[PDB]
Amino acid sequence: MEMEKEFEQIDKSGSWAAIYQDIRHEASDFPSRVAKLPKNKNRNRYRDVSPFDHSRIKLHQEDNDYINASLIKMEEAQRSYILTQGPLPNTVGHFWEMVWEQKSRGVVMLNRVMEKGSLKCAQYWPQKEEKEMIFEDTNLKLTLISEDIKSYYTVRQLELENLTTQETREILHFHYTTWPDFGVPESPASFLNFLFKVRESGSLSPEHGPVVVHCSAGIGRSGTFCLADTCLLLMDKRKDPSSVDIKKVLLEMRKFRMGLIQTADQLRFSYLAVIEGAKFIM
Ligand SMILES: N#Cc1ccc(CCO)cc1
Repeated sequence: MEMEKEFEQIDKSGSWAAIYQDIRHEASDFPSRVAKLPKNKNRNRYRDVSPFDHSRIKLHQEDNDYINASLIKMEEAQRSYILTQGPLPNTVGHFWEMVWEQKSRGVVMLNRVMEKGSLKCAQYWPQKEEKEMIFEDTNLKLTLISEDIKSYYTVRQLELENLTTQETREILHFHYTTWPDFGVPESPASFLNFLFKVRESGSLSPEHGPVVVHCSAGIGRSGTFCLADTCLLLMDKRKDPSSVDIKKVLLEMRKFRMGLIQTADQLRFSYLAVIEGAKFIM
């Protein structure tokens, strides 16, 4: 079926939970043996969210190459994304090692450091120009260059220096700051505006490594971001945009990382964002 009218048909019939459970039943199951090794317990935020072995990002290190991060490669759309958990106190250096080694231009953050009164990820970037951060375990230096605070999101320019080689690179930090503590946003308008700002920066384009996108677990809000982007790109590329099937795209993405889209409300919100975004594109 088309999307917008399939949407109204699920709303009127109140069957979002049944649609979402079908997705969960059909989703791929692949091994995640490296994630479950005992030496990696303090590298995982949640015991039930792990990268598959076949698609995990490897650190360029011979001691321990593990990070909770996955490469999502979308062949027809010609987009790649790295989805990862919010960094932990003992993985902030690994996080920036990955950004460096994979040649990423942008980092997309969809959570606040504290939500619901608890910590959802480490404070992994510097908050003042004159107070830089050094990660001694991976030999990297990180400096805040500039910051632009808007009503729904903040953009930061950061300098990442490889202290072994003295090479430097400019990284863009796109921070969506207004996702509610419970539920999903009422309108997709500010999320779409944010997606378009990431796109306009070059961070999603083939001349750079894959964008790094995270929330707390790296599957819920993060899944929404890449699902919406990929569906809108396919609607631009194809002769028949109504042939884009959002449930099939999501199942394809779940071949590369488990659990993408965590609730039926997140699924409905993804539909809403693609539907509204397709009208603005033209
Ligand atoms: N890119 C891309 C892409 C991903 C999924 C699908 C659905 C396959 O039946 C089609 C295209």
